[PDB]
Amino acid sequence: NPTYFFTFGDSYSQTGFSASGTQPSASNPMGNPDLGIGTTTNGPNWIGYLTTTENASLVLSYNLAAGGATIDNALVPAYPGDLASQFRLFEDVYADKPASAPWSAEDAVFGVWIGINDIGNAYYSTDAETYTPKLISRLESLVEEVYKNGGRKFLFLNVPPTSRSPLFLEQGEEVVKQHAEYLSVYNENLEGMVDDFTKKKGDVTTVLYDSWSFMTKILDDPTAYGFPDATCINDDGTSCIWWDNYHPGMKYHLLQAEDMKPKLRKLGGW
Repeated sequence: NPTYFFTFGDSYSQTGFSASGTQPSASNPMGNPDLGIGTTTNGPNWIGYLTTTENASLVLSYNLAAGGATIDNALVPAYPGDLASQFRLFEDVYADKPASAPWSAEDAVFGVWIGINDIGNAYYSTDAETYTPKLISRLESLVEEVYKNGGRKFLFLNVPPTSRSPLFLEQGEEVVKQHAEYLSVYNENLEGMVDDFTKKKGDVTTVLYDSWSFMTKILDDPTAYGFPDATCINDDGTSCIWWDNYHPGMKYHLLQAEDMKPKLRKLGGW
């Protein structure tokens, strides 16, 4: 009895899944590509680990996340495959519960990890207090589309401290600071929206996962987690926190998936 795990996000979540590629099944839960391909980690990412390593029952992953994504190109633009476009792909292919993915309220989980690129692109040019509500409102309206299709179980990850990635560290401490302060307001507004949605609907199961505090713990004490420091890069994905200057590696993603597992019990697959 599968859990249908539909995910939406950016390069922290991408796996290169195609809606026309091999589709998820019990024998092949990711569908396509093979587990550990198509990521920014050198191996599985958090979704691959939640689906195949940390799962308590059968999870089928339909991963619509796309590199570089922002929430909506009408707000902060970047790449064609924004979050809005990912929801449209869901609308086009899976929303009507095809025989390939015959989901229902009781067994579908919709996971969203977005905001890294909205913040990365807008932190110096917009006012967080007035602008981040616009971003969060658009996220909420996309979530409402899935609610209208019958979705009831939702997972939201807050934005991790990309302020402390090598890419940002190299821009100077005051840029790190400006980015981090803007990010904190976005994350607060995200939490507010998730709480408000949960209460207003009354028939949903939600999880807000605080990836920010988890990654910050590791950055603050890297050797406690088997990393030599909080700044080194290694494309093996395991010697350093960072796989490249802006993305954490497979070891980090596994530690995050393990941290998430108990928090996801209420969603049915863990």
